[PDB]
Amino acid sequence: TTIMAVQFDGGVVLGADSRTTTGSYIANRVTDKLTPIHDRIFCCRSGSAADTQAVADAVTYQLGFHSIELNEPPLVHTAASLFKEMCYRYREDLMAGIIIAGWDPQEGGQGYSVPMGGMMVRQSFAIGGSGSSYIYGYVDATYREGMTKEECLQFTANALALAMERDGSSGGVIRLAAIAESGVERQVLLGDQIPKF
Amino acid sequence: TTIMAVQFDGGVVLGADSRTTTGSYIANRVTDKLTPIHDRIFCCRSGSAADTQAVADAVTYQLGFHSIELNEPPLVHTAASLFKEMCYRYREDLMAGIIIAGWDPQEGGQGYSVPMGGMMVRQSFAIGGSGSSYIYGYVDATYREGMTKEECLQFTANALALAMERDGSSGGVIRLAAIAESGVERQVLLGDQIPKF
Amino acid sequence: PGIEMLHGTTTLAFKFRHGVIVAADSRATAGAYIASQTVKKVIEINPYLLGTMAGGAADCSFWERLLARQCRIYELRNKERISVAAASKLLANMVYQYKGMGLSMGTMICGWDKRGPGLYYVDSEGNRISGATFSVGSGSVYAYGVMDRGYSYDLEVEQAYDLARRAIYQATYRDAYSGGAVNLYHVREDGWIRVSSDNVADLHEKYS
Amino acid sequence: MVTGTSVLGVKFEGGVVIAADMLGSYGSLARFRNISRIMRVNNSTMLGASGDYADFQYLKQVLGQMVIDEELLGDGHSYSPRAIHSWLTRAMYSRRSKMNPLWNTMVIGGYADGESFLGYVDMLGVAYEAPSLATGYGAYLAQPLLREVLEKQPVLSQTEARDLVERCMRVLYYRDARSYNRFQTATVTEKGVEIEGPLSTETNWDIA
Amino acid sequence: MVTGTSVLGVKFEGGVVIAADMLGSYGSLARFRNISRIMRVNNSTMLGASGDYADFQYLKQVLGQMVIDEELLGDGHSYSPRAIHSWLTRAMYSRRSKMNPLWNTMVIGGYADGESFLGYVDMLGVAYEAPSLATGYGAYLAQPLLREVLEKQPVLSQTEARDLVERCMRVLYYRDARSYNRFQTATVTEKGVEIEGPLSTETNWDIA
Amino acid sequence: SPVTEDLLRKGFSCVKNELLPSHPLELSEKNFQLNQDKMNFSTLRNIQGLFAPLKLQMEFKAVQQVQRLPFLSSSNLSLDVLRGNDETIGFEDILNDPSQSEVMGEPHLMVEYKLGLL
Amino acid sequence: MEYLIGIQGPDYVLVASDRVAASNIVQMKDDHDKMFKMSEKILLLCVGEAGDTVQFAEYIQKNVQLYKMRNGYELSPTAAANFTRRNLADCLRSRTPYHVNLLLAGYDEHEGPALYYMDYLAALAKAPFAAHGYGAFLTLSILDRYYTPTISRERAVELLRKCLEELQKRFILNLPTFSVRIIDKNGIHDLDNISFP
Amino acid sequence: IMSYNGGAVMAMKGKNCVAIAADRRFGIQAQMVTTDFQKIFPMGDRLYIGLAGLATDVQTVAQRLKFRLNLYELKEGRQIKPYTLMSMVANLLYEKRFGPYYTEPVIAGLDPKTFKPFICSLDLIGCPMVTDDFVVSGTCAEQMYGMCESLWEPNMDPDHLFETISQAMLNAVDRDAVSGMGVIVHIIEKDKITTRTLKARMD
Amino acid sequence: FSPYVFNGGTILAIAGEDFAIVASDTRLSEGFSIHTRDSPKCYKLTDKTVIGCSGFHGDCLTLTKIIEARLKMYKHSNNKAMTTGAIAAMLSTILYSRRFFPYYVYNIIGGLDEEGKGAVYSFDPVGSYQRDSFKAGGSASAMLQPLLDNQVGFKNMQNVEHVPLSLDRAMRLVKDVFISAAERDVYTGDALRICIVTKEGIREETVSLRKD
Amino acid sequence: AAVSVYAPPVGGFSFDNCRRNAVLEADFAKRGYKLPKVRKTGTTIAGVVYKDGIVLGADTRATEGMVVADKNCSKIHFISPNIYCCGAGTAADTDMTTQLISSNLELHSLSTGRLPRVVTANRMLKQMLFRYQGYIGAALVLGGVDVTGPHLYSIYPHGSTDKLPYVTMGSGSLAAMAVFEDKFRPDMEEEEAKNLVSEAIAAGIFNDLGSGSNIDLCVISKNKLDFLRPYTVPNKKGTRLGRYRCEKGTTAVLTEKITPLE
Repeated sequence: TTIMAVQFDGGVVLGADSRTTTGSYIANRVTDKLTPIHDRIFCCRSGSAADTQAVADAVTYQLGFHSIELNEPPLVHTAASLFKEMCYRYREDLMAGIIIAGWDPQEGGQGYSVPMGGMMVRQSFAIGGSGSSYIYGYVDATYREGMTKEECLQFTANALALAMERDGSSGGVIRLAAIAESGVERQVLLGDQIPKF
Repeated sequence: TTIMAVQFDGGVVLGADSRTTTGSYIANRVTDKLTPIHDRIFCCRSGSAADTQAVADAVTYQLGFHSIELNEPPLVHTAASLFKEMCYRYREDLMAGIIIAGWDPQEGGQGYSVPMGGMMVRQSFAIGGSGSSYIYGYVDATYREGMTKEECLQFTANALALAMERDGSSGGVIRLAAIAESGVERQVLLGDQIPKF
Repeated sequence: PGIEMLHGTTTLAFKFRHGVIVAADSRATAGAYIASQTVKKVIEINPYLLGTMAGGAADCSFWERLLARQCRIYELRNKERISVAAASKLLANMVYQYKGMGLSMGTMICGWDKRGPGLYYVDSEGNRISGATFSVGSGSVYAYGVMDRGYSYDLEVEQAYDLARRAIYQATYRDAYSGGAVNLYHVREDGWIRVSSDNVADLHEKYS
Repeated sequence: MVTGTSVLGVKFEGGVVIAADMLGSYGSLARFRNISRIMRVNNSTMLGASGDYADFQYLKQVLGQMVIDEELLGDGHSYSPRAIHSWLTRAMYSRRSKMNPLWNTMVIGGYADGESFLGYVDMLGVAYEAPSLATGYGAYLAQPLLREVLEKQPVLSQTEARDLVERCMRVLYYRDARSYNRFQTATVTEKGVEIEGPLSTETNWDIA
Repeated sequence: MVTGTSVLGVKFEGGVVIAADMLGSYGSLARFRNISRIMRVNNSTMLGASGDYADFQYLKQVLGQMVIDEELLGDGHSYSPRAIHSWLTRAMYSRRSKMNPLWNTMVIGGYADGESFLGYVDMLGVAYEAPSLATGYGAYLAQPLLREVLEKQPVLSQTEARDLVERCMRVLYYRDARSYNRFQTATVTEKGVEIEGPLSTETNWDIA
Repeated sequence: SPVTEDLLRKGFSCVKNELLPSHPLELSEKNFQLNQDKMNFSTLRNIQGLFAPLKLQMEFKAVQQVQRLPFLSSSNLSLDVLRGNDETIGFEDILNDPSQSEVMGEPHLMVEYKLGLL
Repeated sequence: MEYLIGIQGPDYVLVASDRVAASNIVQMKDDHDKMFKMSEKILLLCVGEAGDTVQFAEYIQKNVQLYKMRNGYELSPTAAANFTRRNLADCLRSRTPYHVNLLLAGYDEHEGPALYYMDYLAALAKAPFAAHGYGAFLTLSILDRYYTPTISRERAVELLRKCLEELQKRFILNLPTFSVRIIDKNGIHDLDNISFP
Repeated sequence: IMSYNGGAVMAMKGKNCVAIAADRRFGIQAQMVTTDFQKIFPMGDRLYIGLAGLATDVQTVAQRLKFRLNLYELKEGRQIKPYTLMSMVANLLYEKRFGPYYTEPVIAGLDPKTFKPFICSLDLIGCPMVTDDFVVSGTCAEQMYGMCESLWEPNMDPDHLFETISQAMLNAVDRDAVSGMGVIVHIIEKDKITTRTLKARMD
Repeated sequence: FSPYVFNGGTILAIAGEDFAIVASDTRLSEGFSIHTRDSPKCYKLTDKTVIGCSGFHGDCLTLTKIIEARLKMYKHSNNKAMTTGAIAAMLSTILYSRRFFPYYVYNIIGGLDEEGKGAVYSFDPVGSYQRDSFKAGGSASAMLQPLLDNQVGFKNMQNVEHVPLSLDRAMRLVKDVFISAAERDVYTGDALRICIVTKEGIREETVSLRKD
Repeated sequence: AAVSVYAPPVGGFSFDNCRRNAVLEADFAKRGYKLPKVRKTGTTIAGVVYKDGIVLGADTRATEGMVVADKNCSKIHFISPNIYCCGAGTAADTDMTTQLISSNLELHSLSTGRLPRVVTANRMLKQMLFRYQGYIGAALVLGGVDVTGPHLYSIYPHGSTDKLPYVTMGSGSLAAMAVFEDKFRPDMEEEEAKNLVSEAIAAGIFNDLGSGSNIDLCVISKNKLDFLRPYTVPNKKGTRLGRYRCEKGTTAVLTEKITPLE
């Protein structure tokens, strides 16, 4: 359930792992832990498997309504504020760690985090998940500044593949997706395409 | 409380951190979490703070007696077996994760691990401690094979300094010590000598 | 595991001018399923005494077996028959040795000896009360009242037999664990003699 | 369950100084390392808080909204720090009485009408003023030095106050589990509110 | 609390094959990735175990000591696999009855006197033989394929048995939380005991 | 928490357990339409403006007061297409349908309580 | 605790009682009539938890007079029973953990007498002679032994006297004196109290 | 919880004949207070219901079902088909699914138009199911399937049906403490209803 | 931790005139899975006594392995062979030896008396023997017994005579009862083993039963 | 009518039993009495997506504990002309929670004049199940072809959803879904898919305790809706050897009443 995001100049990348489970037994081997809200903002998920879906549906509803009301493309800060206000108000039975990112015409490229508890803050790289605590040192020691799309994609692939093997919750294919100024492109790394280590 | 060991050709290195505590409050700012059993074998500590001391004292007793009885330098496998037999027999109230390493005239250079539960096994690099779960990815992705003393020392310094900052239990000076064919030499990294990241 | 046996039962015994009479049912239940219909509860240990059964089954049987062994040993040693009071106190000590571990038993050791009759009572609690009218088990009540109303200490033999039969039948008609057969036991100078056995259905038919 | 460290502060000759650590702890891990904890509610009052962070965000939004509405109205009147302190106390107490507490602990400092104000608003409905203050785990380590210096000298200047806060940061970074090298500070002198940061703390481990 | 995954095995025409994963799990983290789980106690019997690892080490030492002592004595007699299975069953039951259980689950296979043997020694004192077996979490996924193939055909050869074990490793690696790409295997044909490993499992995720 | 500042008409209801909710699906089932309407009103007031909830709720009030008297079943043909539940049949009409009420009050009492005079 | 019995017959519903109070270790009053009256032909015995009994009986008694005073005629015992059971069930399940036992009586003008037994979960039987309290265990067998299907009014008193003598002799508690009332087709007749010196 | 009282009911489908039988007993745990307590209700004419379980809810559910059946019968004009009561009781029980009742009803009757025998059953909270040969539910549920499975036979005339329903109950219900002392047999042939009372062990 | 677990099984025993029969299904099932399908539950002790042991399959083996050893000790000591009238008391003593840590078994003993006569005993987990004539029991009990009560000893039947059980009838009844009771129970089925024993030895019998 | 009523009654799930139920359960738990149980019909359900349409299937055993309550109980319901669902566990709840959505979709279809789409059923089921947070458990396997193409869903008893090409839910499911994991390949044919699902359900029925008796399949191809029941009989009951029927006069009688109807 490892989720991470990285910001570069002109766009951001976004990866995930498809091994949703139910304990000691694998529930689904391959899934899509990457929801395309609107057309640019993307929202990953963590924690439970139903509260996150309900929150995502409500966010889609409200954000689409707002965007069509103002007749303008949405701003990612609006999505972050909506997620914060929805999560914090129900901080009793809504255990759902969420990470959102996207691109907007003004100050393009944004990575936001909103962990359990409703707190919201922005950071250059966001990491979240149960199996997302074994790569803190690697990501801190490797992430420099001033990188373009290709090396950012390679770095995300390596960093996610490292935790992809040293955990029980993670395992399977990888779901890199990069949102840029023009549009959204997606690809999947499977088999030997995944770097060893 | 991060503890790790690395093996190279002709000897091994050994590091630790001195931030023994008692909860949310720092007990001792600087300590020596590195006990010199006999004259070559070295034994680090983790877990509690009294059972480990008792186990170390008993090991010192028995191993010194054995070495002076056979009139030969000890073998590290004997120390590992003694630790295993002492820990496993009392697997009810002896929560003490231990890591031992040292050098012997025959097949010099050994790194042994013995986590809680009494299990014993050998590995090229051993890591153990409460704050010793944030550098698995970094150590897996960086540790190559065929390195001498200098780069091994630098690698241990960097790897331990990474977790030295991303945890609450760790913090303070660093206690690198390398055991080789000839003898034992120790040094401490303090202040800016610690690599940033 | 599961419930062992005999969540409850009934029995009674009164004494009069011609000895001591013992009556008992036979239904060793296991909580909510009937396990048997003809389990004997009046335990014989020698042709002078008549052990009784209540509470648990295995515990009662084992302790009566030990009491029988001790009584036989004493008989062989001292060449003289053992009084009922001695056996009652012996069983009391053995049962009171273990308390709180789940023991549960009610026994009404009775018989004839040099002092006449005797119907001492002992249980897991440890008291060794005597008396002249007793009833233990779940179905002890629903029979206590009738057998106390009918008792007169000057009865004949057939009248006493009829009283015991009526008491057991009226107890088992209203309860939900007693029933099956009715065993009737008599005690005299020459030891006990088995009186008769009967089925509840026939008694209900003839008492209707 | 993000948590702060300490929001201590000391009074001053015409002004107040507040310091805090830019840290966020996810129980034991250091999840975030750049978040801020100082506010600029108006032109004469500042703010600092510890404990949970989401509740700090919520009160930040609410109080900024209230002050901006009052300024937008327009009457030549503002919110003196005493009123803000009373409002926070009432809000915290009302939330406590409803079984929905805000796990937070704040410090309110300001300088109006040629005098200084500093208060404590602990979540259980505790409120008072003092020449010095500390929050969270600093109530045992940070307080004694400030209390001793204040008892020796009840009035100070800017240089020694700044150095005292620096020394307190040094010791707290030395001997606390949750702390960071960098920390923020902000004076509230009559010129205005000047948020300063980040800072640094040079240490010495020569006794190793 | 290191834990294993599955030590499944199937019978065979003159021989037995056992496979296991070289993994050690510290609850959820994968702490160790090269430990072995197959033994060579003597020239005609092999071994495999799951669950805890320290207890597996302890029984490894004890059983190797026993077999080496018996061989060292010298009488032209060895330990048939049935005797070893009985000894393990007795040891496990005795440990269970003392409130000090060994959290372990083992498989004993061998080929003596021109026949095959395979058993199950679950920690609660369970023992039996079967044409096929699985351990731990493989009792739901690994068993059905082997049972179906064995019911369709009760006797096999080496090629199809090896491919069946390969397919079972493929599915188990696909759909288990604790598993590794590499795994060990060892046949016990009358030539001897031949431990083989490590192996690999080529997969396909084309339905992604 | 109120003091007294007819028990036959309303009686046999201890104060102990009304301030003690039953099976947790109690406040989410006794008050469901009100909560859903409140959530929709809050959403509209937040995203569309202050006019929509006021207008819609006052429309609700206007249409509510044309039904039959309380002591008879209300058809509620209108207010339904306006609410949005025009075809959303669920666990509100097939279980314990109010038309076949097992217990029924006095007409004058119920109407005077609906008026709020009591 | 307490004691309630009632024996049927050809044209009577004779019921006994137990005039006594309760407290911790003390008897507050030695004559407390438990026999609430419904109408000219109906009694209502009630033993249960303190307070709730005298409240429920009062509420159910100032409801049957309303029916008579609003319709001219009088209820029937069967309707009274099927109404009391419904009220008890609805009120007990509503919000109150009651514990009350009831024993209706009555003599209509079409089918003899009628005696109803009701437990504390609001059941309804039509036993020819029932009992309540703890004395039921020790006295129901005595009642069943001598109960000829037809009993003369003269012999009913004697049977009751024997059934109460046995209870007074073999019971733990100190029920000192009992009350007796017999209902015929003339109203509610009364008999001299049963007092044991 | 279906042990605070007692009860057991069967139903067998023969050849244009259906039989339903119950056990008469009402007692508070070990104690017993009466021997006559009806558990068979005459809903309709050639239809019957067989509530069995905790009595204090049996009475309430019987009353409510009778009320609703009278309402439907009066409003819709003609009689009720046997399949309709199945969904009737299912809805009535699911009304309080969270606050569950304690009843395991059995319905057995004939179609007023086709005269094709029908038998169904229900669980605690309402889960419709129909079995062709027979069905049984009650406190002593375990000790009746074994007695019924072997003794059953398809295409049985009324006499053999009565004999089988008598033999599957009389010596199969006495193997339990509670729920005994009397058996009522209701045989519903094509033209006339008939009721019989057996005799069993009085214990 | 919990030192107990269920394993199912079923034991039935008919004690006729000069023949004892003990039969049992064969399926080791725990939790919801199946471990095996052979697992015999009818072990021989002497030439004229068979023991059937249901219940938890961790003590069903220990008691079986202890009874034979104690029987060998008795034979060596007293220079004889234990009759079926003493094994009951001996097993009862062993079972009661651990009344504070009870064995989770349900044992059935069948065999021949001193003379040619049927005899089937019956125990309880704590341990208390009682002579019977057709007693069954085990995991899936309470279904096997009532039919036998209806058939073997005619109860609640009138105007019917009494006939002794013939050997041809016994197997025909046992197979029918197991077939009828296998469907409605979960833990039973698979293979059935019969251990009919007479005054010439012990002969086995295996038939199919609701193939699974 | 009544004299103690103020407000009109309100429908919905009643709750006037839990106060008594809790204390009764506390009383009966420590006394070792019988406990209520429901038909927790843990059953295997399988579904595969072949080239043209979808194939469903489930076993037909309905237990209520350790006793086989039923030998023939349909685990496949009807929702729309071209949408089928399946149930798993607590059949009482799943029956109603599928019938409600079936009726709602029928109303929608009648109001639209075109065939419904599976996503609507998924949305409504998700909304309802999440509204009733827990306390109602009905694992479903929703599959059906629509105007766009084949679809499949794996609703959980908390509101989760997926879009797998194959799914197996229920108590005993690991065997069948492992058979799927071993034999399944993309873009199969109709008869091959039917054989594969039959084999998987047979493995599941044999290697488990909660399932048994007959099996069935529900091929829902584009222009042909099929519902085969039963499809295959894996187990057949034997025959009774000796006749045990009782003749006339075997049983006694005490009283008898005869009433003639019309």
